[PDB]
Amino acid sequence: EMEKEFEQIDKSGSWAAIYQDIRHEASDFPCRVAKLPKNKNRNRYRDVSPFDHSRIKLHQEDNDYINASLIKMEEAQRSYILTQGPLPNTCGHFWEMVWEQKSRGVVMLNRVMEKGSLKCAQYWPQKEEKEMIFEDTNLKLTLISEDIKSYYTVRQLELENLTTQETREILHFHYTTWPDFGVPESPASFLNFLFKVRESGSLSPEHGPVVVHSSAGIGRSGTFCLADTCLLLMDKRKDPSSVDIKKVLLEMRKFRMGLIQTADQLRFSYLAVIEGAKFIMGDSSVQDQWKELSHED
Amino acid sequence: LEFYMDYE
Ligand SMILES: [Mg+2]
Repeated sequence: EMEKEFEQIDKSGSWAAIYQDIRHEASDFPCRVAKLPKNKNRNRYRDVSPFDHSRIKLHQEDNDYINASLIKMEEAQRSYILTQGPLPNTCGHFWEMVWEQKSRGVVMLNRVMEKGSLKCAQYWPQKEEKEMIFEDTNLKLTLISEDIKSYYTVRQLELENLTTQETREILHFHYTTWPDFGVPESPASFLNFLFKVRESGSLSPEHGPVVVHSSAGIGRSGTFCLADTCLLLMDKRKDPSSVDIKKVLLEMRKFRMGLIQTADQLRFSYLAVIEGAKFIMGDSSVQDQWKELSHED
Repeated sequence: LEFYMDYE
């Protein structure tokens, strides 16, 4: 049982040790393409690169590289694309990926500016009347509407392939109060957000994988995906207590390095899954409780 | 060079 595992770790003061063990056991795969000199301006951080085996390839002959990885969770039957916050010169690549991968939703867990420093480009329009055109990939992006809540914002965007003239509605789920290398204000606020993404239909297998990002696409991003996949497994398995969150995280790390960046983020992931499980195990009244507890504007 | 992680 996760509650028992959580207490065992918490009471012994072993979070740093458990987390460091996961880091030590994590997969080590090559990232040769990410390191090619010509790709230097496509990486936000020198210490965060996608593995070659799981990287997302752009469908262009020029240069198919983007710092993004496909996290394919076989048993959970869900895939996610984790990517860095787009750079000024990779915003067109980012939307090209969204288009090509048939994604319906984009989950952003960081702010454009954090601690007086730029952590992600302003890759979507802030005003309806000021749409964006990405010349390099021939895509147009328009803000259709946005619903701003106390700690997160949901936006409806229209993405158009200017080559084929076809358009698609993309849902943007922006968590605006999650500090870098920090944790959500509470399991409640996090789960309320996660279930909003779920209820939107964006994570449905009928769509391409949801695109999840933070500044590097590994810390807050890994937390989001780890919680979601664990809950998926608990709903799917005969014995939900058989889900080992540490093993799920190691499985995810076979696809992208460094998922979950701090011991406290790992600790928070346990709390988020333990709380979310109360809903999966029936008692769907907790969902309204998180809603109320989140104080979403 | 820009780094995401802490090495201090
Ligand atoms: Mg090579």
